[PDB]
Amino acid sequence: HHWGYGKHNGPEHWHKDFPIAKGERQSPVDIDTHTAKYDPSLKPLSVSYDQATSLRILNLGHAFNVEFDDSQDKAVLKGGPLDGTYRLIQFHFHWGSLDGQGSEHTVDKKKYAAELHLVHWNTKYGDFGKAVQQPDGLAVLGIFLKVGSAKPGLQKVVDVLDSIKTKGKSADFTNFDPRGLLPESLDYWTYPGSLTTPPLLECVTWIVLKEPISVSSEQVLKFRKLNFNGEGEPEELMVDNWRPAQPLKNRQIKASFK
Ligand SMILES: [Zn+2]
Repeated sequence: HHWGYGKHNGPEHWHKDFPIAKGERQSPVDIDTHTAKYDPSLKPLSVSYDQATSLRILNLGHAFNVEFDDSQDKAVLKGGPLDGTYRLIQFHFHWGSLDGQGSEHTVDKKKYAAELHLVHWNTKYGDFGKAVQQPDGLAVLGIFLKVGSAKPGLQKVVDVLDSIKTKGKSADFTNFDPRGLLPESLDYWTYPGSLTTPPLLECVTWIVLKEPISVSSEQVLKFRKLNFNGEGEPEELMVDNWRPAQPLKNRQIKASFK
């Protein structure tokens, strides 16, 4: 028995095991485009993924991760509202059971079909485990997915999902270039947030891109065939693994564009 996205262990139940769920800087949040403030001080994002080394793709039960080698500054994120170098460690998605829902962040209450999260940690802290204990430990790039034209760079991920259908399954996933998942523009909003899953730690500096990237209905359909359960257990489709928007409270969302 543990947390999940069901009716008896869903987001509304998390606070019982993780009190920080009712914290002051929880994520996700609704981005009100007319309240976000343009900040001329914000610098352009610097994404250097040319030397990225993907290693494996694993079904964690609540989502699947595509892990990268973070033993050196191979794939890093710099600039923007960040101070220092952040290394990419893994990326994952959250999606819905229908095309009208699935994203965690919303824009003027608009929900997208899915949301991609590219997780990076601040190298000044040594390792990921130490970074999550700091207020500026992580820097997560969020990208919205809308249903429309297929995204070529995502097909490689889609085709291997059959091999990691159930919880605990993993597969080698080398030579995947994350640059194929980025939109044309890097304009973004940013705000201080948390992880969206337990342990819900408030160590994130969120960088949500304005431009969504289009994927086909066929591609998203395959995400919906994954299982929350482990092999040999009752089947429960991995869908709607998103947390609803939380109170913004004492925070301001800044935009890199006007
Ligand atoms: Zn996420």
